[PDB]
Amino acid sequence: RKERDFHRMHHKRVAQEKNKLLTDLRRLKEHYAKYEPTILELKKKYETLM
Amino acid sequence: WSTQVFDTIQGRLQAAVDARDPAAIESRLKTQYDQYLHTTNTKVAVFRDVIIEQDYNPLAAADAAIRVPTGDIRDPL
Amino acid sequence: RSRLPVHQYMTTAVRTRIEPLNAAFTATMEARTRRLADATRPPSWPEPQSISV
Amino acid sequence: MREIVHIQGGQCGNQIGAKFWEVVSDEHGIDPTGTYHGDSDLQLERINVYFNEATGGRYVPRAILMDLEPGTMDSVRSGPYGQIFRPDNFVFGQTGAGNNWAKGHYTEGAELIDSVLDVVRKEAESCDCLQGFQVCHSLGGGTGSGMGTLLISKIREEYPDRMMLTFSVVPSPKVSDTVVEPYNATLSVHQLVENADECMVLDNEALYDICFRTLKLTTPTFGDLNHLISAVMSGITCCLRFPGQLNADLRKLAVNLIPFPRLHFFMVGFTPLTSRGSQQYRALTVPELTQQMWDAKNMMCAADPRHGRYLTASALFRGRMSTKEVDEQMLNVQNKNSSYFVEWIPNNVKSSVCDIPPKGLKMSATFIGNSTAIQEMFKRVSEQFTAMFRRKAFLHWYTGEGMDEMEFTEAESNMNDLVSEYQQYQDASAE
Amino acid sequence: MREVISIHIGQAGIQVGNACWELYCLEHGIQPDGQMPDDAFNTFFSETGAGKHVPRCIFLDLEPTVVDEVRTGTYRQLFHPEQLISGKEDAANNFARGHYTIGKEIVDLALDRIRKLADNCTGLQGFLVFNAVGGGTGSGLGSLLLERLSVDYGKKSKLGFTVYPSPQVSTAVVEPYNSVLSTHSLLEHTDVAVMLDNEAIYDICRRSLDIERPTYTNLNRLIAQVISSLTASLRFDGALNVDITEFQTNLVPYPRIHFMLSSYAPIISAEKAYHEQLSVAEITNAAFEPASMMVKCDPRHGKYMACCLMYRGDVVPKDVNASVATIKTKRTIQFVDWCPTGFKCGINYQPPTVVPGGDLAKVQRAVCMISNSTAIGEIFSRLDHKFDLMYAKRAFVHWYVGEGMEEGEFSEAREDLAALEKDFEEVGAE
Amino acid sequence: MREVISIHIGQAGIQVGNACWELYCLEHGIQPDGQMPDDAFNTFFSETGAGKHVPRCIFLDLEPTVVDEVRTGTYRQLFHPEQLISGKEDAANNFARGHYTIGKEIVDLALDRIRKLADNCTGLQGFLVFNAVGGGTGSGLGSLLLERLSVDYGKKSKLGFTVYPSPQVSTAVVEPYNSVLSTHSLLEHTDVAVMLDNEAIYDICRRSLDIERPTYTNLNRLIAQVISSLTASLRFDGALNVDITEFQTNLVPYPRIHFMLSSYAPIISAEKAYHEQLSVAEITNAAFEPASMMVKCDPRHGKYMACCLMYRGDVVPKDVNASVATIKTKRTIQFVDWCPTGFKCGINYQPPTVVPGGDLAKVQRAVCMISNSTAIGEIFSRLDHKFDLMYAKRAFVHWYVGEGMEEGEFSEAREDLAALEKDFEEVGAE
Ligand SMILES: Nc1nc2c(ncn2[C@@H]2O[C@H](COP(=O)(O)OP(=O)(O)OP(=O)(O)O)[C@@H](O)[C@H]2O)c(=O)[nH]1
Ligand SMILES: Nc1nc2c(ncn2[C@@H]2O[C@H](COP(=O)(O)OP(=O)(O)OP(=O)(O)O)[C@@H](O)[C@H]2O)c(=O)[nH]1
Ligand SMILES: Nc1nc2c(ncn2[C@@H]2O[C@H](COP(=O)(O)OP(=O)(O)O)[C@@H](O)[C@H]2O)c(=O)[nH]1
Repeated sequence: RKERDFHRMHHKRVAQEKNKLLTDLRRLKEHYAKYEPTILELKKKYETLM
Repeated sequence: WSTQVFDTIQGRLQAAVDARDPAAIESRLKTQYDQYLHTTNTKVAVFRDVIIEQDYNPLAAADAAIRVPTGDIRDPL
Repeated sequence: RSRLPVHQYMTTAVRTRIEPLNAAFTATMEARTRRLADATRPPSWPEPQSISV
Repeated sequence: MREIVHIQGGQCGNQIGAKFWEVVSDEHGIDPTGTYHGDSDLQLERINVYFNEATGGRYVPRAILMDLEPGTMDSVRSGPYGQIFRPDNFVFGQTGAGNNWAKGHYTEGAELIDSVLDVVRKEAESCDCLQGFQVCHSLGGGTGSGMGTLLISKIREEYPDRMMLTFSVVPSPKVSDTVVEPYNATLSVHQLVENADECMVLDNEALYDICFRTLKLTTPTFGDLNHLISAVMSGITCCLRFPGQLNADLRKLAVNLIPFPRLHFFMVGFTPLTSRGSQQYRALTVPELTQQMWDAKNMMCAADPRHGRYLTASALFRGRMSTKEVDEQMLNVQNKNSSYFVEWIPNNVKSSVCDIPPKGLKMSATFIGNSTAIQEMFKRVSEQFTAMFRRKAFLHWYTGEGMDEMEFTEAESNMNDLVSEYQQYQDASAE
Repeated sequence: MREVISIHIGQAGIQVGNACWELYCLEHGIQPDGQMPDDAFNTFFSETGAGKHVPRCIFLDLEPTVVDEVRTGTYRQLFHPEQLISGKEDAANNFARGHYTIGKEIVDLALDRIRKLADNCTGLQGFLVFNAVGGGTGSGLGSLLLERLSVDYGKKSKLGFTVYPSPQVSTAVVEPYNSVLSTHSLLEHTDVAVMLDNEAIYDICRRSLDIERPTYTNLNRLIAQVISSLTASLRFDGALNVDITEFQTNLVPYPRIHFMLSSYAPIISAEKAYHEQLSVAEITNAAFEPASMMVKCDPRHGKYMACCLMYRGDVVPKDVNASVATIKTKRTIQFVDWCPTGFKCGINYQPPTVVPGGDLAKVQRAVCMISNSTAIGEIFSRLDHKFDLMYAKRAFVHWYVGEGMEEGEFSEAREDLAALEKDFEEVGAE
Repeated sequence: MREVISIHIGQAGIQVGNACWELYCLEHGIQPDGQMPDDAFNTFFSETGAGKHVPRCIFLDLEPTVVDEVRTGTYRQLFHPEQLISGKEDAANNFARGHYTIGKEIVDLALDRIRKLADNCTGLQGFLVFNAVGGGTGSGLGSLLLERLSVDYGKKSKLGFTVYPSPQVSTAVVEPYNSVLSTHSLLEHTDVAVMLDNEAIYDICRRSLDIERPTYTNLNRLIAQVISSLTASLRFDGALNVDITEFQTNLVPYPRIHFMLSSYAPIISAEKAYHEQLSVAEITNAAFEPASMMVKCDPRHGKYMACCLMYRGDVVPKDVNASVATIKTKRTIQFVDWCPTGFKCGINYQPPTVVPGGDLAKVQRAVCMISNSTAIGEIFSRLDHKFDLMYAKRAFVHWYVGEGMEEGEFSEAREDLAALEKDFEEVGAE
């Protein structure tokens, strides 16, 4: 039981850290999907200019 | 959670509420309420937590209630 | 017997007040109607079986 | 220059926040009209932490009031310090949430949350540097808990790095006010675990017990409990506002307190809480304040620390004291009560000192303890939630507000997992 | 902002409305002429160009006598002349007459005026329907109006303060008939139905008020005090504010189980006043006494599901908490296993105003305890055999058939009440 | 904090309680209306918010006349109207009537009011039950009430100040019968029973007060003074404070033996007052004189087991100890061999107040001696043959049988009283 509890908390804390990384990844992805349409619009203006 | 706890408890509630005949329920509640009516009409006053539990014992109604046992829970685990 | 469960019976007033409860009541009615069809269907007559030697 | 955005939610939260702003204005020498009348340079030195300077000499609190019914903030505005707040910060609906977390989080909070976040963003962008947000509210209520969790989630999405501090009034163990308190608390704890970085747990009955056993009051209205909570809320952040011999900001407290992120629930206490009768009979010494601080009755939380184990404990003192005295006293406390302290953490004490005590008191001390005792409180909330949820009593309203019945299972599972964390780190052995 | 529309149907409805509106006028300072010498009246009154306050109420009746009593009485200049709606022929204690043949045009006009009243309200907490279960006007017309309101208005919370037949004493013969019919009608249309029994109120007047000769005016005064205590949180601020919409959320464990006992405390005359402490704990115990209940039903028979307390006056959250803790620890009062809290306490800073000429005394504390309990199925068991005993012989069935009813309708109503009995047994069960 | 619940059952109980409450009101300054122009009254009164003080008392009787005399007299605004409980048919000196047929509803209501009274008391020192052993109301109803109190309240100290039939003089015929019944009933319920005899109190009034025409009012005034002296330690502070719970442990040697002789001193008229020194030693000797006993029982026949003395006024422990030492050295006063101390002395700084219109003089010192002695078995010996002389012919037995008695009940009462005699002889013997 002692060994089981030790491995339980190691596994759980690792899983929690993985979930935190996933949330951070979501945040950055949203933050830069905000920027991407500006690049697309500049591309359209560039093409029209040529 | 549904199947382990709620389905089990509702299934045990049924086949007990269903088993109880409506006529028996009516007769039981009638005996109780007529006992209360008789003690109200005879005695000058009616008090809770003061009854003599001899002429009128209302708690028998609570005794004659469906009891359902318990199994196991998955959410609490 | 086969009375509709207490927690699932939405009165007309509650159904009018809360649309999702009305939808849940309609869904439960549909489910109870569906439950009869499976019982009424004769579950016998399994598929023809080919054995081989 | 490290600002804090205050938010009040629900009736209980709004009352407590109004009391807190009254206390802060008293500390900074701000009259209810906003003009400074404190006669102290230190008071205006860091007034920007809580207030902004208006067109004149008036100072407007950086507070945002939320409600779904107008009566509570009408009373707040009619109160002694109702005119300091900016009117644009009063965001109200028209139909109050009938103690329905589903109504306050999904149906009626959805439309008002846009205005709430707009005002919050307006207040946050004005800040040069933002320490974070503090939300004062009560678990076990519809609009309070619902809008608090919704706004906390929104602010967490917007400002992930900024500090989030919560003062949640958990429903009391013994005498409960509303029927659906376990439901509301179970739904709110799930959100608070995930979103709020730092959370204080408070109980009306624990406050009553402390006000009858320490303060020995006769007829304590809700105002007295709000005053005690306001004192704790001031003392937690007095280091930001006043120079300290050993200062500690909110992030420092969080770093030194939180061993693992999900175990961020803390019980708080304020010292010295002395009865009117024994004011002369007690002597203000650091050992006295420490002895009162480590008493189980001094906790504003129902869970008694004795059953659990202290994971961590911070003590923010205020006043002219010897850091040697403070450190020796708290080390002595740890050595004496080592059984009640977690073994695999060599020092469970985060002691901080500020040089400015609250008015009237020569010195004071606020205590913030992260102990495994709150496990029993969450266990009790579960013992009520399961009792109602096994029969789905009172559940049809929440089902009808557009939240799935599986969400209750989610919330109970998450809270029980938190209980498991507290128990296992209570019984965890070194090596 | 917090408007509530009041409807009074039948003689009993109109006569309890007289007391209710007298009580509200006395509470808000509104003179009977219509005007008073902030905005606390908006829940019940809308102010007009002259400054006159008109109540948001509708007095509906198929009999002209009861309404003409109001048209001639002291409250002739207060109510709106078209708000007082009078029929031509009485329902004659016939549910069919009041629901099928006579009531149609009257209820159409009623919906017209109700729409006019609702268009005068920014918000609308809901409806307060005051009728008499046990009479054609009260049962049939009230049921029809509730049906129409549920159809059109939708989400408005309809609270029906129904007066049900007393167990042994009664004044009508077809009272079980139309009571069962109206119970079937409002089992699905009202949101919270409050039970009242004249025999229980008579016993309350006989013992607590020491009135050996109680009458309808006395009964209606107690009922009006109960309703005003219920609505006090809408009009006056206080600690733990309580709301019309949250009556449901804190009180109705399941939509079927929405019939509610009511009990007022203290019920004491002037001579017996200022003679006892009348503390919060004592008045709460009195409210949970079986005698204080306004329905002839022993609470000890069943188990309480929920109890909402409305305190008025100098009440502190400690006092209410300690009183409720003592009540919970008390062994006689039994609650269900599935509702560990089962309590909704709400205090108001406005003490109950006393109607001059009444018997109730000026008490600085008052409690209105409204309880959802499974014991109430017992009075339903009484009416369920009072019905079927006559229904076996089909006594007075031709009277109901003549105005467009069927034997199937009586059977369906009685079967629905039997289903309600089964429901009460199940919810009391674990 | 030191509340004591007073019960007055039967005509004699109510009539001595009239004097008791007059004495208490005069002692505390409480005007008869109810309110007075710290917290020493809490033992006997609970004060209301308006300032009116209501006694924690209950006047129980099956006859309307005695209670209506209180309802009409000067103390009509003091007592609680519902506390005054009146029956319809008198017990007719029938124990069975007062205990089995008429008394049931009355004792039910009595327990209800007793519960309400005790719920208003933080602490509860005990009960003071005043009845007259020898009448259907006092005996039967008092026994039933005591049994119910023992069942529900349990360990609370019940002090029964019973008035027993005099040896030769009497006013009833079946008085030995119902006296034996009541003695059997209360042998197992009351914790401390105090014996009083009308003949002895009449002799006291004749010799000491020089009243050649003593009456019930004077007897009740004497009893009231005795009880006030007994309770003075609860309300007024003084050296050697004595408690009701202390009474049982310092006075009752064995559970069966709990009957006590009572004697007050001095009993002197104003004319004879200030004509003797009335020192502590002299008043103690007077209290120990056989003539001063309020029971027709010569203490010289038996041996004292315990003597609790309550001193009121200017009494110093040196004087009380010198007086008690002289008493112990006196050969006439004989104590049992197994109780060498046998003395429970207590002093109080509040002198006994004088009732205007009474015969007692204002004496700065007073002694109330309550003694447990084996001589009291003599009165039991008298009633045991007064019972059996009638019982051999079964006189008046059919009357008791008519309300549900059997010969077995009378036999059991007689056997239990014989057992009490045997216990008295056993404890008296070495
Ligand atoms: N508590 C109370 N009940 C009343 C009062 N007035 C009438 N009732 C009850 O109301 C019932 C009948 O009311 P209604 O149906 O409105 O009588 P109505 O106005 O002639 O109309 P119909 O009888 O239906 O034709 C009776 O059984 C009474 O018990 C009252 O003032 N107070
Ligand atoms: N000390 C004292 N004893 C009294 C007084 N009045 C009556 N008694 C005694 O009380 C005895 C009977 O009392 P009760 O039983 O109460 O008389 P009651 O009220 O008519 O009731 P019943 O006789 O049983 O019907 C009589 O035998 C008297 O000796 C009194 O004023 N003082
Ligand atoms: N300390 C304190 N607690 C309160 C106050 N008012 C209400 N509460 C408690 O807060 C709990 C939750 O109520 P709340 O969430 O504000 O209700 P809501 O606004 O409708 O959501 C209730 O159970 C009350 O007991 C107050 O002024 N001070």
